[PDB]
Amino acid sequence: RKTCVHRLNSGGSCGKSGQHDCEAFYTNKTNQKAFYCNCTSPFRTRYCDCAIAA
Amino acid sequence: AAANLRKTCVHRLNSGGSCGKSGQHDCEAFYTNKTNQKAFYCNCTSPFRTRYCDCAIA
Amino acid sequence: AAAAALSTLSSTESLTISSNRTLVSPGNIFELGFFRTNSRWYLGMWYKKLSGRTYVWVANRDNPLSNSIGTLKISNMNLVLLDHSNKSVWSTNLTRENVRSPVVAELLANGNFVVRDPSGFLWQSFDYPTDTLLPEMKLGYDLKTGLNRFLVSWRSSDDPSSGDFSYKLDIQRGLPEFYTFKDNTLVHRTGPWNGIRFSGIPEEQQLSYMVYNFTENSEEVAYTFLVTNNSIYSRLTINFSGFFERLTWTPSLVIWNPIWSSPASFQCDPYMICGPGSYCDVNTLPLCNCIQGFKPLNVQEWDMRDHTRGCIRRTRLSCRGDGFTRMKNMKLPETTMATVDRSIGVKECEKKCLSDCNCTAFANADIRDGGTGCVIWTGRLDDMRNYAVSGQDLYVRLAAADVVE
Amino acid sequence: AALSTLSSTESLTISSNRTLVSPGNIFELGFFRTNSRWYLGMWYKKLSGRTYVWVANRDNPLSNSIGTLKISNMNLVLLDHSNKSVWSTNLTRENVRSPVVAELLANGNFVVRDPSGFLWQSFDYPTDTLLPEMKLGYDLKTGLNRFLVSWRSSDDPSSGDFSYKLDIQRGLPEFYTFKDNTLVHRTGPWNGIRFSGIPEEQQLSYMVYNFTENSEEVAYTFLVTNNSIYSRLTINFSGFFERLTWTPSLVIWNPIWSSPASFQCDPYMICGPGSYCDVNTLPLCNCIQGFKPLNVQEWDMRDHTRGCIRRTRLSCRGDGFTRMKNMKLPETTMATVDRSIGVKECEKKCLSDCNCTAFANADIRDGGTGCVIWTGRLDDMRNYAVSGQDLYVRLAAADV
Ligand SMILES: *[C@@H]1O[C@H](CO)[C@@H](O)[C@H](O)[C@H]1NC(C)=O
Ligand SMILES: *[C@@H]1O[C@H](CO)[C@@H](O)[C@H](O)[C@H]1NC(C)=O
Repeated sequence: RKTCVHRLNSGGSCGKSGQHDCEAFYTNKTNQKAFYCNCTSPFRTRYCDCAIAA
Repeated sequence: AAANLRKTCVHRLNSGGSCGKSGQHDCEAFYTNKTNQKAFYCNCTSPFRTRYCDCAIA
Repeated sequence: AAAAALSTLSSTESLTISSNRTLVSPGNIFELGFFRTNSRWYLGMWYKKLSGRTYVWVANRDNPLSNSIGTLKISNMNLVLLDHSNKSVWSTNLTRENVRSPVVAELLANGNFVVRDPSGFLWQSFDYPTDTLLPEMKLGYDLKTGLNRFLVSWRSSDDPSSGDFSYKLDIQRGLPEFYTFKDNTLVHRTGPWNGIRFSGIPEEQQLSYMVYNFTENSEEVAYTFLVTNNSIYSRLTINFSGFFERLTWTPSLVIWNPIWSSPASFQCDPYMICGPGSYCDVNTLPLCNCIQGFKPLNVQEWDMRDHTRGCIRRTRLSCRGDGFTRMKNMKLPETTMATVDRSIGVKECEKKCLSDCNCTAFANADIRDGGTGCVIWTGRLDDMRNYAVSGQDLYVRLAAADVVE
Repeated sequence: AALSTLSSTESLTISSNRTLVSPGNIFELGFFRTNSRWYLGMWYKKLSGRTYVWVANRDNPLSNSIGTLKISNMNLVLLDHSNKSVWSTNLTRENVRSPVVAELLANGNFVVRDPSGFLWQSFDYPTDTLLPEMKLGYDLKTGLNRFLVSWRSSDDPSSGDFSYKLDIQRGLPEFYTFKDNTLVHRTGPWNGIRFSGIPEEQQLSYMVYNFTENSEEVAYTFLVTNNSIYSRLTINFSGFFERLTWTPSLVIWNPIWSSPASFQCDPYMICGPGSYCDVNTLPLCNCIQGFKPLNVQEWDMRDHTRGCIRRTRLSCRGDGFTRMKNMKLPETTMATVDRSIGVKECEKKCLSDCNCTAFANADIRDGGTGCVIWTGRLDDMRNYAVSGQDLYVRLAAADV
């Protein structure tokens, strides 16, 4: 119990749907589903922080 | 009386950094330091991590 | 049946906000209709199949509909956008007065939103870009008509009205060069075509799905790309922060992937970060390097990395007997005071340059085939930088004593 | 009575305009207003354009023009209009004696002291800026990590999203930039001329620096060696850690360098495992010699997320190495270091360890000394045109 982070970064930005985009990106890359994903976007780069166990 | 005025010109001073809280006056001081004269005024803008001074001169 | 969207708007029909109707291009890539942002309503175009909305075109960006009431229709053979008080907020301003019936508005497969006659196109969105160049769109001049088609950024992420940044071709100089302006301030110079690529954007290159070209003929001076795989979306957009970028939708990333971004380097790409007669190099310190044969105009400033005044020749020129230093891998300097003769070559260019006591530098105009054409500069050399792996030769004139063989 | 001292009977108030001034007149400490709020802070006295290099109560602003800084009950405290404490030093001692004195030292250190010594120091609580003589990194005696947190914006000095911090629980101490909890850029290890991910930093005619790694501290410090020159390191609101030197002829704080320097290759892991970023190639991400993309279809569309893997399985005994040039060393989370042995001895040790995937010198001075060994995937790599360092990555003999 209590979550861990899976980290996926690439060029570009969050946009208005970063969280959902990140969550899809995670699924495509792992064949699993995350609890949720945070997205932030400085330095012309999209940073997905995906909550996984653990 | 009614003679043609002197044509207005723009002088450009660009460098790394930003405008800040007093970009216009900084640019103007920068201009004076570079030319030993005074500009009418200076506009300052700051994209691309660069301070662009646009100086109105005769 | 008839639930699904059409690609046509006839003279008797209309599109309204309250109806939620849209137009969809044949091939289903683009969708045109009303959308809401920043408390204002707009007519616009986006990619139909992407859940995240990407607006590639806005009709009335500086003329917002005040509220949820809006009506697009043909009026007196003209496309018009009416607000809640039946007042026109936007319209195509016709290029003919003897337009014949039937007049039809139509969204094409390539995203061109077009008003046409039985006689042909009367108006095209392709001629009035917002912040984005689509495949088949022309960026630059239509010479017969004087129309310069250029890009203007959204003011912000939410506000589509005309931003501070524009990306435009300027032909009032030796060579056509693209520039980025912030209002009236010249902030980045893409520079001339070379002609594989533009001098100041070395990342642009042919891809498995797109090819591009620059046409400079009697009819036009313009840039165009085509995407050769219909299922792939690529575009060029100047974003609200002033970066001109190629973006390609990449499914495996679930993102608009930036193939390149310009300016690429805060260090060397901003317009004139180094003064005259010097050049910027990302791998040296200071960034600004005096041209071979030149010295700093103010050394104390130069050592403090104040490069504003630039550099000057160590030795006065004597015209006859002068030589050249060959600079490598260069972004050619700004061509305001430059001339071009594309029909002659490098040797003929040196001769012409030598013979002219005002010529301070020369270069090829085209890099294909081992290089052709002649470009000649007079006066100060501005906005130079080099590259590790791209760019071009530039020969800068020096007095005999300062030449290396 | 000093211009740099505040006794228990004295005070600074907003309305009195009273300030503290450092010996030698470089710094001034007092109240200033921004974003409609009042703050106690420190700036360069002799510069007309104001540069706040330290703010005491950045997350606890005074709402109005009434404020008082003073020693109260042997404590430094900031009182609002209703004589209520809005900020204070929460003291580290129990038997403090009089006189308790607040004092601004020549180096801009704002200090609360006893007859027995320092009780509190601003140098232990930086804002967004490292000044000369300040320590960036760990105090091992106390376990306190001194790090930088940016202003939220140009006008709002409250704790922004960006922090610049040292982490030492790994092979070598490494600096990182975080945006909230997100790891956004990795400055990396000391080499020890410079840090791996900031190639522009170098000794200057007016400043020298070093990285001390001993029993008492793991921290970075620079000194400015010309008293008439101001230089500083600041992480700005946009998240760039920069060296700034005030240059009169430019009338500006001149950026000597800015990190991250390239949006293309510097962001944390823009390229996947077993690959590296190169600003002069297309794609930006290049498989390591002897490696191939894990997913070709993604790789061709410049999706480099999955990275690369070895073309040929390792056989431990008999394996070789490919020598990568001009590299930013990969993250050293799963790395070990042996400073006593050298490159030759390091390779052997690596060869003999079947879990070892790469190695490098720990210091680049003097032709290189020391041994650094990695296991597992190599992450967050990029190269440079003219800087960086040799890295040896393990391959099966056939690919060597
Ligand atoms: C997501 O964001 C929230 C809000 O700041 C934070 O508490 C949480 O730790 C984040 N999760 C991850 C995976 O970083
Ligand atoms: C400065 O900005 C003003 C105000 O917007 C503008 O009208 C003017 O043309 C600019 N002047 C220069 C020298 O660019």
